[PDB]
Amino acid sequence: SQFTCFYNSRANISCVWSQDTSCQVHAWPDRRRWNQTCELLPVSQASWACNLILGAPDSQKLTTVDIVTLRVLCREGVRWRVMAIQDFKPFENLRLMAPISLQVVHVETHRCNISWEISQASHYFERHLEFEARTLSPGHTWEEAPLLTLKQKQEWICLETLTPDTQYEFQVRVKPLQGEFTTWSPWSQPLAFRTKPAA
Amino acid sequence: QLQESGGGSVQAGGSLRLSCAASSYTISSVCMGWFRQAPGKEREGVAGIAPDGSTGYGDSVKGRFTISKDNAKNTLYLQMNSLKPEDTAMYYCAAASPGRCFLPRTALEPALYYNWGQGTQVTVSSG
Ligand SMILES: *[C@@H]1O[C@H](CO)[C@@H](O[C@@H]2O[C@H](CO)[C@@H](O[C@@H]3O[C@H](CO)[C@@H](O)[C@H](O)[C@@H]3O)[C@H](O)[C@H]2NC(C)=O)[C@H](O)[C@H]1NC(C)=O
Ligand SMILES: *[C@@H]1O[C@H](CO[C@@H]2O[C@@H](C)[C@@H](O)[C@@H](O)[C@@H]2O)[C@@H](O[C@@H]2O[C@H](CO)[C@@H](O)[C@H](O)[C@H]2NC(C)=O)[C@H](O)[C@H]1NC(C)=O
Ligand SMILES: *[C@@H]1O[C@H](CO[C@@H]2O[C@@H](C)[C@@H](O)[C@@H](O)[C@@H]2O)[C@@H](O[C@@H]2O[C@H](CO)[C@@H](O)[C@H](O)[C@H]2NC(C)=O)[C@H](O)[C@H]1NC(C)=O
Repeated sequence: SQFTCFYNSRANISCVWSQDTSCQVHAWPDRRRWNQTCELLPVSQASWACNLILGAPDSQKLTTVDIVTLRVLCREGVRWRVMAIQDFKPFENLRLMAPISLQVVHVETHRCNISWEISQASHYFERHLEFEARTLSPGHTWEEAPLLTLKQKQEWICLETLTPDTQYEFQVRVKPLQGEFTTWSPWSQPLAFRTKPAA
Repeated sequence: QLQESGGGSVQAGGSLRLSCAASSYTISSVCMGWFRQAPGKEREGVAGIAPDGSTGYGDSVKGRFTISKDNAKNTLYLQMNSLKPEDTAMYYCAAASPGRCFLPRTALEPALYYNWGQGTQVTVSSG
């Protein structure tokens, strides 16, 4: 039915396949000297997924001249049948890793400066990003979180929306400003902190 | 959407020409291909054309068939020459999703396509 893959900007293509039982993704980069497969494993009742690890985690294995033909192959007895296929331009399908290494730089009674790191991405992409940040507060849900979206070259944010002496959690996600099918990264692991008491 | 045409009856050694009317966008932007399905056989690839105009053909029809597009007329063609009885089958055109195909060898894969034509019959009499 649907065959969707994303590239983390370095050396990791992750594919998801859902159809209405032994299947693989075959990766065939045009005019390169290697091919690679991964075994599609159940991820939901509906879909399968696996990752094509192209090299070391911070290695720039692909560029904008690369074209990776991606095939879903499944076992039809002793023959392998092509179930889905796409020519994959990697930088048209970016989805970065979730930001990591969150830490409270400085917390006060109504504000908090939180910084993070962008992993497995060239310094180029750090300068062409959009960020989204949200907070969790007592009595509310992540869906009710106030959302902040920011187009900036900056891996920190000073939240102004806080109340004193309160427990919070903070999450951030990233999206490059390029690529037709580029999507948001997953949310970072939530960072817990508490605002200071009112003086 | 996709509408085949030009499918009829010819004798062996003849030469026919299929037409597939499509949108202005698909004719200019997306991979397209011709496929055939003989009775008791699966749909096999005949010819494929990539957005850059590059082409590819199945082994059985190489040199005889020619795939082409006309952006002015919003039409895909399959010029088939020197037809043989083996070429008797239902012929289908198909258009790929935009941005999902750039090479004619991929455009030859039936698994690529979710938009197909109704098909046109092509019968060749044994000579
Ligand atoms: C919120 O916290 C972040 C993280 O600490 C602050 O960003 C940091 O700002 C300092 C101040 O300029 C930067 O330090 C500078 O480093 C350069 C390195 O060459 C040095 O030349 C300067 O003399 C200075 O020491 C630091 O690099 C920067 N860090 C990051 C990750 O951006 C931010 O300023 C804080 N925001 C507020 C409103 O306080
Ligand atoms: C990468 O793979 C392609 C394709 O290989 C075939 O298709 C895969 C999906 C899988 O089914 C494989 O087991 C198949 O072998 C290779 O392309 C072939 O290259 C040879 C040259 O050695 C050529 O004669 C064949 O016609 C090609 N096949 C097709 C379908 O075009 C390619 O060589 C592989 N690259 C590397 C570096 O191994
Ligand atoms: C390689 O990537 C997979 C998939 O991660 C997702 O897709 C990437 C392209 C990128 O967009 C990520 O931000 C996405 O999260 C990673 O596998 C996942 O790892 C997490 C953490 O262990 C796990 O919760 C998920 O279930 C995993 N998903 C699958 C399908 O395995 C993998 O860790 C990455 N490897 C490297 C070396 O970067």
